[PDB]
Amino acid sequence: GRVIRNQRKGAGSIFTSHTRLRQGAAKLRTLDYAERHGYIRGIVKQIVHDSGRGAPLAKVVFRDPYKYRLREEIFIANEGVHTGQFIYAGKKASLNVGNVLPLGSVPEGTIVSNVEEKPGDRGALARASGNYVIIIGHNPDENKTRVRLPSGAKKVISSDARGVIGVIAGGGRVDKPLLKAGRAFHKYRLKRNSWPKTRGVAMNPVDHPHGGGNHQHIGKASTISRGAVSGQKAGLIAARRTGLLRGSQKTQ
Amino acid sequence: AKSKNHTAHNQTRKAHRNGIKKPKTYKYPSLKGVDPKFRRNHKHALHGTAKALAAAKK
Amino acid sequence: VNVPKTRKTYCKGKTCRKHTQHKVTQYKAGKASLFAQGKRRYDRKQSGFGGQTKPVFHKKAKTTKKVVLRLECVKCKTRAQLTLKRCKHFELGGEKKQKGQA
RNA sequence: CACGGACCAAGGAGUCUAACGUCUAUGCGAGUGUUUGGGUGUAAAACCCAUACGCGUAAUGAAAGUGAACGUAGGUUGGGG
RNA sequence: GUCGAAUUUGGGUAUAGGGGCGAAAGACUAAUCGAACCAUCUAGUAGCUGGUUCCUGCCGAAGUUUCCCUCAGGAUAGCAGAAGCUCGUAUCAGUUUUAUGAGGUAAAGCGAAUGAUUAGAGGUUCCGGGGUCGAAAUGACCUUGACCUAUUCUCAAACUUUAAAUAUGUAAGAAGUCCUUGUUACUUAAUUGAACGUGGACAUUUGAAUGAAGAGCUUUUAGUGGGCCAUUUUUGGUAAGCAGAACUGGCGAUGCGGGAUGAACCGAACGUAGAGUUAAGGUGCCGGAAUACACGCUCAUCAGACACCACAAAAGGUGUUAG
RNA sequence: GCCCUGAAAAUGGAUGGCGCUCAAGCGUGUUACCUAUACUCUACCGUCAGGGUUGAUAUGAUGCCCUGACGAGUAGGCAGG
RNA sequence: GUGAUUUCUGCCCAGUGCUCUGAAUGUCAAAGUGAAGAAAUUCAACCAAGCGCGGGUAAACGGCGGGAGUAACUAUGACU
RNA sequence: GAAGACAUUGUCAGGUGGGGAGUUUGGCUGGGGCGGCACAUCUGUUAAACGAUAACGCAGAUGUCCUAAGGGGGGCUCAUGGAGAACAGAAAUCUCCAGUAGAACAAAAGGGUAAAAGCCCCCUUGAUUUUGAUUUUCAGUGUGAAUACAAACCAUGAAAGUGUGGCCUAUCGAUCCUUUAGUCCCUCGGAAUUUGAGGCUAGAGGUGCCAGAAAAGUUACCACAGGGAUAACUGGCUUGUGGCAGUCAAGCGUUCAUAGCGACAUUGCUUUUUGAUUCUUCGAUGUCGGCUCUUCCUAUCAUACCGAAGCAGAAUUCGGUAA
RNA sequence: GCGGAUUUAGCUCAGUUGGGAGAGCGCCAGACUGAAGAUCUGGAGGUCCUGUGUUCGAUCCACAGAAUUCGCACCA
RNA sequence: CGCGGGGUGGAGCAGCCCGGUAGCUCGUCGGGCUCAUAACCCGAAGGUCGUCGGUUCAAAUCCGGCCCCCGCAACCA
RNA sequence: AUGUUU
Ligand SMILES: [K+]
Ligand SMILES: [K+]
Ligand SMILES: [K+]
Ligand SMILES: [K+]
Ligand SMILES: [K+]
Ligand SMILES: [K+]
Ligand SMILES: [K+]
Ligand SMILES: [K+]
Ligand SMILES: [K+]
Ligand SMILES: [Mg+2]
Ligand SMILES: [Mg+2]
Ligand SMILES: [Mg+2]
Ligand SMILES: [Mg+2]
Ligand SMILES: [Mg+2]
Ligand SMILES: [Mg+2]
Ligand SMILES: [Mg+2]
Ligand SMILES: [Mg+2]
Ligand SMILES: [Mg+2]
Ligand SMILES: [Mg+2]
Ligand SMILES: [Mg+2]
Ligand SMILES: [Mg+2]
Ligand SMILES: [Mg+2]
Ligand SMILES: [Mg+2]
Ligand SMILES: [Mg+2]
Ligand SMILES: [Mg+2]
Ligand SMILES: [Mg+2]
Ligand SMILES: [Mg+2]
Ligand SMILES: [Mg+2]
Ligand SMILES: [Mg+2]
Ligand SMILES: [Mg+2]
Ligand SMILES: [Mg+2]
Ligand SMILES: [Mg+2]
Ligand SMILES: [Mg+2]
Ligand SMILES: [Mg+2]
Ligand SMILES: [Mg+2]
Ligand SMILES: [Mg+2]
Ligand SMILES: [Mg+2]
Ligand SMILES: [Mg+2]
Ligand SMILES: [Mg+2]
Ligand SMILES: [Mg+2]
Ligand SMILES: [Mg+2]
Ligand SMILES: [Mg+2]
Ligand SMILES: [Mg+2]
Ligand SMILES: [Mg+2]
Ligand SMILES: [Mg+2]
Ligand SMILES: [Mg+2]
Ligand SMILES: [Mg+2]
Ligand SMILES: [Mg+2]
Ligand SMILES: [Mg+2]
Ligand SMILES: [Mg+2]
Ligand SMILES: [Mg+2]
Ligand SMILES: [Mg+2]
Ligand SMILES: [Mg+2]
Ligand SMILES: [Mg+2]
Ligand SMILES: [Mg+2]
Ligand SMILES: [Mg+2]
Ligand SMILES: [Mg+2]
Ligand SMILES: [Mg+2]
Ligand SMILES: [Mg+2]
Ligand SMILES: [Mg+2]
Ligand SMILES: [Zn+2]
Repeated sequence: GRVIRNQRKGAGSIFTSHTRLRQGAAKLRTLDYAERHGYIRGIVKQIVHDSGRGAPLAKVVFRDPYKYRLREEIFIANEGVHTGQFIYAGKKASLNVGNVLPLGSVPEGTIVSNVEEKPGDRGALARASGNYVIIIGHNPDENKTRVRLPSGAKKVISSDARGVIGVIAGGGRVDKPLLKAGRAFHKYRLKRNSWPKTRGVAMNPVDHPHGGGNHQHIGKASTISRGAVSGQKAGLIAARRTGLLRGSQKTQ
Repeated sequence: AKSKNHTAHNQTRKAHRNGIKKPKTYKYPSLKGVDPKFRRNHKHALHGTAKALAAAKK
Repeated sequence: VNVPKTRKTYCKGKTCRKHTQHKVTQYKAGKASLFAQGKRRYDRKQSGFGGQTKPVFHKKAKTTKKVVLRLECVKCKTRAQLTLKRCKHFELGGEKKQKGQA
């Protein structure tokens, strides 16, 4: 009879992200004339830790092409990017790790990061530590690039969308056991109030669909329809299948 | 909780307080259930007897 | 039960007013019409919000219905209705009983 | 060996209203109701009043409708006076 | 318990009631939490609990019928009051008698039907047949069985020929009886009959007894719709101060005398007094009233001592008494 | 028949108590006696009923008076205060 | 959901769920269409999703047999 | 830049929707629940010889079945037994005799029935129409069922007659709505015609909780009004059960009924068993056991003194006065 | 104790409409095999769970009892 | 109540979508082959189309009822 | 294609 925890998360009162210590939004440069037609050279000034983020950020300073001043940008650092390195961003920049290129300008098999979904959105895909997008081909007519995303999905993107050459730094991070509730605590202290998690089966019926019973048990199928409503969508939402995954992925 | 089911106790006393009344016999009782053929002819016989007894006053 | 057709019985057609032959059929209710005032009122009452606004009977106990014979006079066409006692198997056809047979 | 009550004072519970049944009193009586309102006034009183309206004088039928004396407004039996 | 990090804590800040918040106890959300607090709707509804305020006088119940989503409630009828009304040569009655019915209980019956049921005796060998012979048949037997016949012992709420007692219907007159003859479309073969009449006759007992603060009639309303007890009939139960019926009388609703005491038993029902007599019960003393009279019985190292009723049995005793 | 055996329960206790033994016990019979709000008579109160009396000084005719009977009461009704 | 590590997580997709399929597919609303009628209206065809049909899924909910005989003493039954 | 008359948005429509809202989730009842139906009914009995009459009393039955198993008429006589006839015997079919019904009549039971109410045959639709009266249940309402007529039309029989369903006693259903039949009647209210709708009369679709709501659980988180009308303790009645004790004496005891036992029976006591009941307590009598402590009972284990023995002693057993 | 159930040749069972008791696995006999097992052919096999009762008969239309089980047996 | 679909030898079945005419496989019975079974071969048996009624020179097939099963949809006495 | 044992 009560509003459940996943429903309460949407109001965003105590469930907002803890963004005080963060360096700023990690974005490519605004897609401007210089990047649309040639390239622009910036310099990496700092590689810095971002709170709540696994991958380090790179503060890259470009010259303002229209006003005498510097424009600092917060990139997600690719592995191998170092301070004092010249980053080149644009249609005519070279195929070097850390450079920002349009997806059409890179050969098939190129590994890019912080890939734009649409040209100019300043980076949407393969931003987490160790992740990357693989160019698997181009369609020059109806100019598009087919790419492989970290999740294994194949996506067709505009050939004008940009990506950063290389793989997001900080990879292998999830290979270390946290080993400690305290370490999970400090991990989520800088991300959001989503931890620790009480099992719904350990609650009362008023609190959760799984609550109640003289033994802890779901009672009904945990696979919940996609057409279910808020307060019902606890468990395995719209599960195509359950049980231990046995066999191969990448269906056709 | 179960209760009493039935008794005629005190019923005769109640009925005899105002007494069992004989049903007030009348002369000329009603002809309600009487044979309608007999009644149909009785009406005509009575109308004729009334006319005759009226005319008999000369 | 087995009820025969052709029913020589009384007719009230104001022309026969006497025993005539009657074709026997079984009464079938007939489709509930819209525009019957009860149906109109019920639809108006069910419209909008409020849910079910009249009872819906559930506690069924009868296992039979009373068959009604429609007796139609073969000459004047006037119809009469006769109710039979409750029965589980009602046939209008023939196949009369035979005695002494196998 | 059921419940309330330690004690005392004061307060403390079938009321009023709309519409009605029976009975009774009163007025008038096939009629009755002046008081919506008007006139008037010694001014929320008392007094006076037209047209209406209500109920009654007719019932019955779903309705269209029809609508109450054979007679000394009947005969018989009882009936106070 | 823990005590250097999932640590403790101040202040600021955010989340607000079917909402929040929850390392999850339905926990916490200002002593309030399985839905906070405040005000209003709201004097919410209650078939449920409690209370319901002066006197006297007269009358005076019900716990039963039917129906209900009814079983702690209501409607309905009944019981009760009040108002009376029409009459009063008069009507009737928790009663008897006479006459005439009806009943299938008590009893009774089973050498009477049905059903139970004890035993012996005659037959049936076609007895059910076996055994045994019979070379074999039932042919002889023996025999067990059955049937049949005449008997015999015992039985029945759902057996019965018979059949009470109590209880119960009707009648015992003037709205009657008798005589004559008018109506009718009914009925008859038919003025045949049926019904209703006209006219005529019969008042001392007008057709048993007893009684009759009269009889009849109407309206309208209260409370009640938990009952319980005693004798007798009676069902279930080992039984019950159990549970359920019948008739009556009671208690409830009722004091009074008696049963010490006690709702119901006995007696008797009640204005205020006086006198007398009693009821039931008592009369050694408590305690009013004979330590009366008379014939017996009893001696108990647990005597006995008034019904309801407050307990005792089978079996025994040269105790004692009488047969 | 009476008495005894049969006959064992928990606080100390009950023919009501005391006590009673040719009883003050048991069975039976006869009288006398005691006493209820009952019965009988009388008085008074009230209720009901039936009557008398508007013939005057006479003011209580719902009055005055005569006669008989009756009187329990919860819930409840009505009446007079 | 389970609950360090270690070792291991067997069988079942019949049921209830969840999910994937889609004009070859039955049913299926309003609108729209056709017919009949003077019209209200009636009837018919068509009719999306859903369901049904076909598949997957248990580290989804869950579930995971009975009787008899039988071995150089009895007993027990590898066995049928 | 992307996208594009598609999204989106608005309205309606179908699906999905315990996420949420509102509500419901019978009654009787030897407490309630489970069980059952004693809830609407029928037979016999209880039931106490008019009628009425209760229990979760007893033995059963009903929600159907039948175009004949209804109606009329005719002819015949059933169960059973005996005696006979090739196959053919206990059972086939044929024949006679006896045969009060010991058969049959749809079903439960009871009643009823013999030229029939049974069996067979013939003809039929009275299982029809109209609207009244009446009986049972009863408030003298309804419903169901039934009775006797009236007014028609029919059936059957030679006819008298009989027939308004089943030989009788059970076999069933309001308002509103729908639907059908009938009357071709009334209304659609400014006036008409035709559709449509609404009326009047009679049925059908149903309420079995059967005088007739439309209805799933859980609460060990619980709440309120109450209830000793009602359970879980004591107490009270009872004592089946439990426990204890008698009487008789077939037997055991090598003999021998009773030293000690004791069958088949039978009489009791007790209330430290458990039931049965529901009288007290639900505005509350603190609900196991133990610990502690006092007292009481005796149906006595020991101790005292004794009687008996299948008591030689010893030990033991039975019993008495004894708590 | 309440509500269900099912009882049939040695074992598992089909039954049966008012007939008449059958099929497998067993068993016996006979085949085939050198022989055994396997396999084939046959045959017997019950007084139908019990008594009584309706019956022309009727385990079967039917009445009560048993046996073996299941489920329920709760609030204190 | 509506709309659809289906019922065929013992079993599953094709047959139907405009009569020329009831078949396929297994199972069952016999023979052959084999040293003996299986497969296989040759035979033989098994239905007149769930049940009625109707159209049609002659209907499993058309047409409408009835029964049974399934799927979806519907629900004021 | 199947054909156990001594
Ligand atoms: K957790
Ligand atoms: K749960
Ligand atoms: K509505
Ligand atoms: K499954
Ligand atoms: K599944
Ligand atoms: K929901
Ligand atoms: K609830
Ligand atoms: K006892
Ligand atoms: K209590
Ligand atoms: Mg986790
Ligand atoms: Mg918990
Ligand atoms: Mg929930
Ligand atoms: Mg759920
Ligand atoms: Mg738990
Ligand atoms: Mg009562
Ligand atoms: Mg709507
Ligand atoms: Mg007391
Ligand atoms: Mg109280
Ligand atoms: Mg107090
Ligand atoms: Mg005061
Ligand atoms: Mg909890
Ligand atoms: Mg108030
Ligand atoms: Mg009195
Ligand atoms: Mg009702
Ligand atoms: Mg009360
Ligand atoms: Mg009798
Ligand atoms: Mg007798
Ligand atoms: Mg009451
Ligand atoms: Mg009282
Ligand atoms: Mg008294
Ligand atoms: Mg006494
Ligand atoms: Mg003295
Ligand atoms: Mg004696
Ligand atoms: Mg004694
Ligand atoms: Mg004395
Ligand atoms: Mg004496
Ligand atoms: Mg006196
Ligand atoms: Mg007077
Ligand atoms: Mg008085
Ligand atoms: Mg573990
Ligand atoms: Mg449509
Ligand atoms: Mg679709
Ligand atoms: Mg809900
Ligand atoms: Mg109840
Ligand atoms: Mg009687
Ligand atoms: Mg005859
Ligand atoms: Mg009836
Ligand atoms: Mg007639
Ligand atoms: Mg009859
Ligand atoms: Mg009806
Ligand atoms: Mg209508
Ligand atoms: Mg108009
Ligand atoms: Mg009722
Ligand atoms: Mg009590
Ligand atoms: Mg005993
Ligand atoms: Mg009682
Ligand atoms: Mg206390
Ligand atoms: Mg105390
Ligand atoms: Mg002793
Ligand atoms: Mg060897
Ligand atoms: Zn006609």
